[PDB]
Amino acid sequence: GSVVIVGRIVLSGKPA
Amino acid sequence: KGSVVIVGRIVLSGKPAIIPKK
Amino acid sequence: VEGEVQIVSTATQTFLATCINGVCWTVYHGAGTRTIASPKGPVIQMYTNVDQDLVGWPAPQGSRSLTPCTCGSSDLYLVTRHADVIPVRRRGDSRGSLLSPRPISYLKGSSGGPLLCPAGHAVGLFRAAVCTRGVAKAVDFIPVENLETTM
Amino acid sequence: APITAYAQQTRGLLGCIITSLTGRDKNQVEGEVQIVSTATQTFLATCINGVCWTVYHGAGTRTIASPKGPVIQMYTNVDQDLVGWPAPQGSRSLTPCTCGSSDLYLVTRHADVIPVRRRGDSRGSLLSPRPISYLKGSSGGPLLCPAGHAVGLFRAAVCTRGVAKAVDFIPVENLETTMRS
Ligand SMILES: *[C@@](=O)([C]([C][C]1[C][C][C]1)[N]C(=O)[C]1[C]2[C]([C]N1C(=O)[C]([N]C(=O)OC([C])([C])[C])[C]1[C][C][C][C][C]1)C2([C])[C])C([N])=O
Ligand SMILES: [Zn+2]
Ligand SMILES: [Zn+2]
Repeated sequence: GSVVIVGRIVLSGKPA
Repeated sequence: KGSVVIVGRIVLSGKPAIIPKK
Repeated sequence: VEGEVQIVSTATQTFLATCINGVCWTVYHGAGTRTIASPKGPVIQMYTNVDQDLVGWPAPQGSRSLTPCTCGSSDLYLVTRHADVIPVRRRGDSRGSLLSPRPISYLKGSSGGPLLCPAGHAVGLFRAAVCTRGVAKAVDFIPVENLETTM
Repeated sequence: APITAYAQQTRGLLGCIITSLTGRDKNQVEGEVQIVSTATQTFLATCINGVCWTVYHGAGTRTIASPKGPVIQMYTNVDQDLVGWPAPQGSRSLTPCTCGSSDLYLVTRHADVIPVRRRGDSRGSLLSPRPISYLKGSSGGPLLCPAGHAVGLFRAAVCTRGVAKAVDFIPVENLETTMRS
């Protein structure tokens, strides 16, 4: 069973 | 001479955020 | 927009991974020796360090790397899976105390997340919360050096 | 809260030129630091306390393009190497440092924040030296204290063999002195 990416966080808060 | 022109910006006020999925 | 932190999950649980120097790092106790998913299929770990509780795969798509800390500050900031920032006081090589203890539920699912310095550079990876009666007052962490060395 | 930053290009080469000549910029402004250009060069301008400051060696005596046409500088100090225009509508200002910290963080035009140790009123050494090509375009950018307040503005690199080991900056004190003169 693989580890799946379910989301991401941008530390600078860069929108778009 | 010509004016100084803003060609971009650097934002320091942003805080960590979960990137919204589109 | 690319993220330095990936919110990842296995069939058992959810945690975080942090991309530092081209590698997507996370806690071995969460990922084990599993491969990470990709549009071209499972990619295997590049580093597996059971002792240091560290695993690493090549950084995935939509990610950007974090720069390791070199200012040696003791004012750290833990980023949670909810994007919450928690100031932590570094107490040692791999330990730090929350400036304001929080319920363990608040830090739940953040292992693998980054411990940042005042410049937003990686000081280490959140290994485990150190709690007393369901209250996290401190945290264990894998120093970036360990990562830098493993590579 | 740690210092994190991000950059966004709002305009291209050809649009920059036209805007330079017309002096009328209709683009929306956001942010504390503006990436700025002249037909000659590109650098940075930092908004501190309602005023958008930059290096005289970059802006010279030029006006800044705005939505109402060109805007004359409010302050100019060839000696302090500073110029300032009213902060664009939409921007956010930083506030001067008061904590007297000696651990500073320089924000580059690439939105990277690098640690510098203060070695005097206008100098600081890079904890991690970088080639000067990396610092290119960052003149006028802010040097922040750990709390994110303006300590100074990047002015020049202290390099040898093409590597910058220290940075020369204009302390936020010269700004007040300039506004006073
Ligand atoms: C800024 O205007 C640039 C940013 C530098 C960092 C590398 C490019 N700043 C300058 O060009 C300044 C302007 C001119 C000379 N400058 C320097 O940074 C030079 N250093 C220097 O003079 O150092 C001392 C000894 C005075 C501290 C370097 C030297 C190496 C070659 C590049 C220039 C002065 C000081 C008016 C921008 N456009 O990004
Ligand atoms: Zn640091
Ligand atoms: Zn300060």
